[PDB]
Parts: sequence; C-alpha cells; structure tokens
Amino acid sequence: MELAKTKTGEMIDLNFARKVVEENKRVKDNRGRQEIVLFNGLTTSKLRNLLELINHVYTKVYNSDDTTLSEDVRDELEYLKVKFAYESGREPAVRTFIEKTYVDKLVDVVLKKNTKKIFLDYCKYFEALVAYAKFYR
Amino acid sequence: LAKTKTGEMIDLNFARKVVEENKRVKDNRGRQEIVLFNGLTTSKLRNLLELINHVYTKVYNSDDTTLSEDVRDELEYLKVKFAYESGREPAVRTFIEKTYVDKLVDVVLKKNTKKIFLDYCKYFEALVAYAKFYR
Amino acid sequence: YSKIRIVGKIDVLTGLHIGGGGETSMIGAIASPVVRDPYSRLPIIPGSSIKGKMRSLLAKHIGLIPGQKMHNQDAPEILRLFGSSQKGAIQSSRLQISDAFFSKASQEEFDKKDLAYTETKFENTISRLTAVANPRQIERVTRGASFDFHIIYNVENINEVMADFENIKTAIHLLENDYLGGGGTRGNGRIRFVIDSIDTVVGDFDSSNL
Amino acid sequence: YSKIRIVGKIDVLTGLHIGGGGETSMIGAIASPVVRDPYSRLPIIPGSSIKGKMRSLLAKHIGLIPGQKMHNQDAPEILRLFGSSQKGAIQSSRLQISDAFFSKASQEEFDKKDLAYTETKFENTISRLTAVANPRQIERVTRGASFDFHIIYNVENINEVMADFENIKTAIHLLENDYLGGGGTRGNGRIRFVIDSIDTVVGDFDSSNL
Amino acid sequence: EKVYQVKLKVYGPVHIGSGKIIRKQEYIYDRRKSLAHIVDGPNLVKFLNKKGKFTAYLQYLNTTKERADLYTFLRQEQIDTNDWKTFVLYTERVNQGKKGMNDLHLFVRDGRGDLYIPGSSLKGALRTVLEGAFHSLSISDSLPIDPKNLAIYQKIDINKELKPMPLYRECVNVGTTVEFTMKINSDDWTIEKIEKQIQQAYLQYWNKWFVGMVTTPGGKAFIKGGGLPSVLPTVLFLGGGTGFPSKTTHYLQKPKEQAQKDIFAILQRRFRNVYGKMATVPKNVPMVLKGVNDSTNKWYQQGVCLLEFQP
RNA sequence: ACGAGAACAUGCGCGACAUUCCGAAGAACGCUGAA
RNA sequence: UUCAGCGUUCUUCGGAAUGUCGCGCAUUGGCA
Repeated sequence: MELAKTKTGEMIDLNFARKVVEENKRVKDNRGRQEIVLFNGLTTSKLRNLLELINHVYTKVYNSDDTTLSEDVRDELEYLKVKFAYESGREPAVRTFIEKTYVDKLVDVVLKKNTKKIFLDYCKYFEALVAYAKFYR
Repeated sequence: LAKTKTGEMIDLNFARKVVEENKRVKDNRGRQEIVLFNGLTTSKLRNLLELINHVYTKVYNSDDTTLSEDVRDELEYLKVKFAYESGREPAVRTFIEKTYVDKLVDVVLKKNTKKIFLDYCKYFEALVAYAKFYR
Repeated sequence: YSKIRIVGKIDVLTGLHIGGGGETSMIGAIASPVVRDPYSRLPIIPGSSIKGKMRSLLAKHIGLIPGQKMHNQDAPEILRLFGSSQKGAIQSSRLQISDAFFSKASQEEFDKKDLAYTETKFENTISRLTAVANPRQIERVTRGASFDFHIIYNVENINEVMADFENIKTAIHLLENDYLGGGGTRGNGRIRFVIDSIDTVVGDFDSSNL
Repeated sequence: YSKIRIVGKIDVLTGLHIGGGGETSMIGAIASPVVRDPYSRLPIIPGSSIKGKMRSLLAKHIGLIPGQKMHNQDAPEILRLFGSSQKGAIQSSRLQISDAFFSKASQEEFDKKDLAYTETKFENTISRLTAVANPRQIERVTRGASFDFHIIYNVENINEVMADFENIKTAIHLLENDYLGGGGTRGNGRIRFVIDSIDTVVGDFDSSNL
Repeated sequence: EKVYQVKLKVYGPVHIGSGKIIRKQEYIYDRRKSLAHIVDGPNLVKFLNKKGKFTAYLQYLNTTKERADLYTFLRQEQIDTNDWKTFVLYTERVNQGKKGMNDLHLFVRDGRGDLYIPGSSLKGALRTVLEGAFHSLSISDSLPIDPKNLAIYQKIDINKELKPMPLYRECVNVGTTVEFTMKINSDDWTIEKIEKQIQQAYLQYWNKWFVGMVTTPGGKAFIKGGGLPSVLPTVLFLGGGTGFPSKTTHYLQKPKEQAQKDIFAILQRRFRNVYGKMATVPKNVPMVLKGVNDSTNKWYQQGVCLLEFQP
C-alpha cells in the first residue's frame, strides 16, 4: 500500500503490520502459564473499539461511488484522530499501539490525499493490525 | 464553526493547539506535574462536559435540522453555568476565555442549526480528549 | 400476441436482506451484505427472488403432490404462469419478472434527512451449551426505501388471462403476508405491493379490467 | 395453506435496553445505545431478539437434551414452531416474528407529557478491593413505551395448530416472567404482551377458537 | 427459578446518585422554610430575561462568586413565591446539619421521572456480600417511590467530632420501604443462604470496623443521639456516601489487622494527600464515619437498609 | 453461385435455512481546604 | 468560629460469525 514511511524510513504495509505486531509481542509467564502480551498490554477489546471507529467511516466511503473523500468523511477522520488521542491518553497500551503503528499519523495523510483508495488502504492496514494481533495471540 | 480573533478557525486541530499552548511542565519536588490552563484539572472539564452532554443528547434525539426553543433555553442556561463556573474558578475562567466556548455557544444560538451544535459539541469533546492526551 | 405490463412499487415494511456474495468482507464489517446493482451501488430486489418466492407460495396454496421432488411437478396453473421444463412438455412462462430497482423518490427521501439506504444490524447467537454469544453484522435495506417493480404477462391463450391474473393476485397476497429474501422468520423482508399499474403495452388485448 | 396473523402491543414494564452497534458516541454521553429504526430514529424491538428469547425460554422449559450443542437439537415442538436447519431434516418455521415498531399511540402519549422515548441510566462498576469505579451511561427505552408486534403463523398441519398455539402461549408467559434485551438480571427489560386480534389472513382456517 | 419479593426498609437515608450535582445558585433554599425548590435552569433564565432581571442576576453571581444562592437574589428582587412556582420543578424538606446548603446530589429518576432504586444497585450491594452464579441471581428495578419519602440530608463526617461537610444528598427517608423482585436458581442460590451471608457480612462489618469507629468521641456523640437503632439482622448498605468498609471485601475476608493494613495501603496509594502524608495505621481505617441527622436531632447512619425476603 | 443454407445455449430454479447484541458490571471512594 | 466542596474514574472484558449446500436437470455425449 506504501501508506507511509516510518521513522528510519520503513514503509507502512500489511507485511509491516505483521512485523509491528511481531516486534511488540512478548511472552510473560504470569502465574506459571505463558501469556502473550502485545504492545505492552494492548487488549483485544480496545483494538476492537478502535476498529469500530474505522468501520463507521469505512461504511460511508466504501459504499460511496465518489473517489474524493466527502467533507463529512473528512470530519469523521478528524474525529478519529481526536478519539485516537483520547484513547492514548486514557490507556498507556493504546498510546504505545498508536505510536508503534503510526495509525494516528496516517489519518492525517489520508486527509491530505482526499482519496477513497488511500482511505481504503488505511482501513486495510488497520484491519491487518487487527488480524495479525489475533494471529500472534 | 467560527473564526476566533486574529483570524483563526475553530477546529479539532485548533482544540489540540489550544490545549498544548496552555500546557506547562512546572516540575515539583523533582517530579513532573503537568498543569493545563493555569491549573485546570480534569474534574472541572468533565463537569463542563456533562453540561454540554445533556443538551447534546437532547439535540441528537431530535430529527429536525433547527434547534427547538427548549434547546435555545438550555444553551442560555449553558451560558449562565459557564459564567458561574468561570467566576468561582480562575482556571475555568482561563480555559473558557482561551477556548472561546462562551462565544461559540452564542454562535450556535445565532446559527440555530443542529449541525452547528453537533460540531460545537465535537469541538468541546476534542478539547477534553486533548486535555486527557497531554495530561 | 399481446404483452401486458404490470408496473408498480414494493415497500419495505421491515428491513429486507437479499444476500449477495462473491466479495471478501473486511474484519469487523458486515459479514453478509445485500445484493446491490453494481452501477448504482444501490440495493436491488432480484426478479429471480420475487419469482421464486411467489411460485413457492402459490404452490403451497394450491397444494403439493405427496413427495414432489421437482418444480415441474407443480399444478398446471403454476407451470402455465411461471413456466415448465418437462421433456416434451416445455411450457413457456407467461410471467417475466424483472429486477426491482430502488426508487428515485425513496432515494430522494433518504438523501434528504441524510439516511443510509442500508442499515447494519448487530445480532448474536447464544450457544445452547456454553451460553456464549457470538456476534454478527448483517446488512438490511431500510424500511422507508421502496423498489420499483416491473412484470410482463404474455397473452398466449386469451381465455385463461383472467384466471392467471387471479393466481397472480393470490400469489401477491401470499407474498404480502409472507416475507421476501432471507431471515424473514426473525423479522426481515416484510413488503407490500402498494402500487400497481396494469397496461397492455404490446398488442390489442383489453387490460382495462385487469 | 392458511396464514394466521397476530397483532398486538409489547409494553415496557421496566426500562428496556436492546444493544445496537456502530453508533458513534460523544465522550461522557451515552456509550450503550439501544437499537433504533433508521428511518424514524425511534427505538425498535428486533424480531430476531423476540424469537431468540422465546425459543430459548421454551426449549429450556420443556428441557434440553444432555450435552446439547446446537439449536437444531431442540425438542421437536420447538423445531416445528421456530424451524430447523438439520441436515436431512430441515423443518419450516410456522412462527414468523417481525420487528416491533414504536407505536404511534405511545409516541403521542410521550409527546403529550414532553418525555423522551429513551431514558439514560448512569451505572458504574466498583472494584471490591480498591473501590475504584468505572462509570457507564446506558440507554433504555422509557417505561410505558409500547411496540406494535406482528406475528405470522403458518398452518402446515391442522391437527398440530392447537398444540402449537398452546406452546406459543407458554413461550409468551415465559417471556413475561423473563426479560427481553440485555442486563435483565439487573432489572432491565421487563415487558408485557397484549393481543389486539388473532385473525386468519390466508386460507379458510378458523382462528376464532384460538 | 424461585422468585422472592424483596422489601427494603431504610434505617438511614439512602442516596442513589443519578449522576447530577447542583450548585446552591441553581436551587432555592430558604432556611426558615427548611425547603429547597429545585429549579429547571433554562426556565428560570427565560423567566429572568422576560422580567428584565437577567442582567441583575448576572451581576449578583459576579458580585458574590463564592455564594450565589438563588433565594437571596430572588428575595433581593422581591420576586413572589407564586412567581417562583413557574420555574420550580418540585420542593423537598431539608435536614441541615450545620446556614446555606453548599451543593445538592440529586436522587436517580427514570425517563418518566419517578424516583426508583436501580436493580443494578441492589444486585451490586448483595454481590459484595455474597462473593465467596451472579447470572442466576436476578434483581429488578424498584417499584417507583412516592416523592413524599424523599428529603435532602446533610453529609456529616464523624471522626472525633461531627463536622457537616459541604455535601447535601436527596435521600429516601427513614421508614420508607422499597419493593424489588428477586429471582434465584435453586442450583446456585438459596434465599436462606443469601440471608445468612448478609447477616454474617454485617456481623463482620460491625465487629471489625464499626466498634472501633464508635470508640472515637465523635462516634460516641453519634451513638448518644440515637445513631445506631436497636434493631440494626439482615443489613445492606445501598446508599452512596456509605464508606469504604462497605463496597469492599477486605473486612469480610481478611483479619482485622490485616484488613486494616491492606485498606490503609490502598488509601495511601489512591489518596496521597489525606493518607499518603500519614505514616502509621490509625485506630480506624478509613478514619471517618458518614452520618445524617434530622430536625428531631436524631442521627442516622447514611445508606443503611434492612432487607426482607418473602416467597 | 462462400463445407454451404436454416438454427435464441435455451428451458426450469427464492442466496436460502438455523441463530437473543448477549454475559459480568451498586454512581461512589477519600475527606478535606480556605479564612 | 465561619466559608467552601474538592479530587479521581467517563465505560470495561469476552465473544467478531458459524454450520449447511457450492449448481442440478434436458438436449448433447455414453450404452445400444
């Protein structure tokens, strides 16, 4: 997708999404049992809430025939960054996830591109983050 | 929404900008204690948020595109409630005067539209969210 | 040889789900979407769905022979109206049922008030054993939306036309008390043929009293 | 082939909350919205929820088989009333429960008293060690709201109909003692079922005795 | 699933928090009346713009930001009580423990606005006791209670003295009975078992924390005034403002010294200004008891109720 | 005066059946601050 | 002795679809 280049110039892609989940995967033997911990404590439910936010914007644009992002869609994107910021402030693990995956930075790029394809590409990357988080847990 | 003094638009980006401008480190006893808007805490901000949220729910349940008369009365009370809070707390006063919320409520009253009120609610929500982020 | 055109509207009493597959679905999105016209991206009610549901209801009303395995074993009226396929007894269908298309007026009624044509519905299934709920999201067409319908009746035998139309009315009556599409036993796909318009578009047959 | 039509009203004895998903929420506002009809933006009771709760209540009441894993393993009465997708034993559902829409009578009643259809309840989860609380704001349909329920029954076997309607009456009784929607064990979802008219809308079956 | 009627009698006033706190300026309290008139803000505003006194109101609140009582202003402007009734939603008696009420905590009400006790609140109160399932227990919302049984009670902190805090809470009055319906599954819950658990949890609360609280001089004054009724059995604290010894399971499961030390550590971690500065475990943890009084000067323990179960 | 001429890939057929947006979750914890 | 409330949580964790069919029949071919 070539969505973004991260600090040190690494590309953002579905393969990158698998790698970012892999780097932030630790095995902590809590109560003897080995337990997988992603992004220093990110939970499935928090990531699902973040995925729900993307879905509400996605159903609008994905259904929409028009390529350029609608002004309300751009509003929802700005709200998404406000929700990202809120969840990052309310949970350190979510802040770590946003910092490592650069999802908040990408939404600004999607607003700059004003393209359905870059939006669909951002949605794909977020979905891969969720899918890989499920696979590596 | 509206344009502030010196020709700056009110946006969620402007919400982030105004929240980060009033952030000050002010480390105490070798420990970092973040202070926003000259000591504004999250409890006052949440109180103001509840004030907003009552009318937000009332408007969101409505189907018309024009604010009803009871909504306008609730916005007038909101003006009174902000003034009472700004009076008792200097930090709330500074937050209100920097965020121009007490003028955005008048802008919403003059527009008399559901969309403008929802956007103002989003702006206050972004203020709260960015205050949480920078805390 | 005459052709009578029945044009009208079908109104979604309760949310309508006629599924259409072929597309991989995004994680957390709707698992089972509705069939939509590709060009307009607007939902459509396939003529095959309407024809099959009407034929099934009419066959149940008229009656089924014990152990009926095929659709060519239906009553002669049903084979006359909807068509047959027997060897040496191929009966051309008098009814050609077209795909219903979302009404422009319903589209305007939804574009104003800013309402989406389709609604996401969040259900779950609760296991008999673990009592664990597994969620799902299904797309449905909203109740207010209406679909324009178009049907052609061929007057091959002028004598049976009245009776045939009676059958059609009976079938439509059944379809009004039944549902359309999928999930209709849990509250989906209730419709009504509120608008009808019957006109002999081809030929000289008299459709004034039809 | 007869279709019997039951119409009536479901009355909210206690605040009723049926969960809906994908609804954006303001920070500090309602974070648990109830299901709403997209067109009228009014609370709706999904027929899937009513059918699931009635089927589960009836199946548990007559008695689940030990180690039951699927819904298709229910008692034959439940399978005949609510359907069955069992491989090689597919059974039709005689009950067609539909979406219960917010009645105009209850809506006008509320508008007279200047009351909103959906109340907001404030609840919290308190840790029993650190006494830390997590506040939640939920949405419940206001008590005294009424919903128009519409159920279609299909007369596949004339003999079975009386026992089937007895089972439906039992399921209605179960759902009255039981709740509908979520958080019922915390008081939410108590409901009442009243009947307007049981009429045979298709066929010649005599539904007056029912 | 057995169904048991659940009757709750409030020995001490109970405030279930709607989630709304109102400043003195918002409501009208007259000390001589001992009555507070709850005022719907937007209507009052509209009234004051109609009369032209809105500017005067704004100047009044600005002049005295710390004290903005409506009563004073309305009296200053000589506005008649008949004039007030238009913007007054309801009126409730006030059990002041001090003067002027500083703030009011409003009781929970439904969309219809009838006062009720959420079955969620009762369930949680029971669950705190019964832990040691919870889908089998069913608690219903309370039958709506008459507003005649609701009054404002002052919050008093009782620790070596009785200090009226600046908190006022509308509360179900003492004597009032609240009716709930409880459904339980024989294979998980027995009503004798539930009642016995509640009694044992009360006893643990009494012997580990209540007696030490009584020993303080403020507790002695509270007891002398009638704070502890003789009947206080099955006791559940359903009110807000009850305290830390309830709502937590430390005193129900841990030794008195161990429970005190653990709760003290919890309070030091959560509240670093009151307990964090402290370096030793005090006589009672938490230090302060919560109490309401009455015009007859009879003291009541906040949020204390008696639960009756009937088949 | 074309390996040509004539020749509808057509007929029949419901993307459908089964499935609770659920389970757990007390709006309440500390009591202090200023003069 | 008076004057005041103040601070902190704002939803959480699970479950994110599954199972079933995945074209059939007639002509054609094949056998006679």
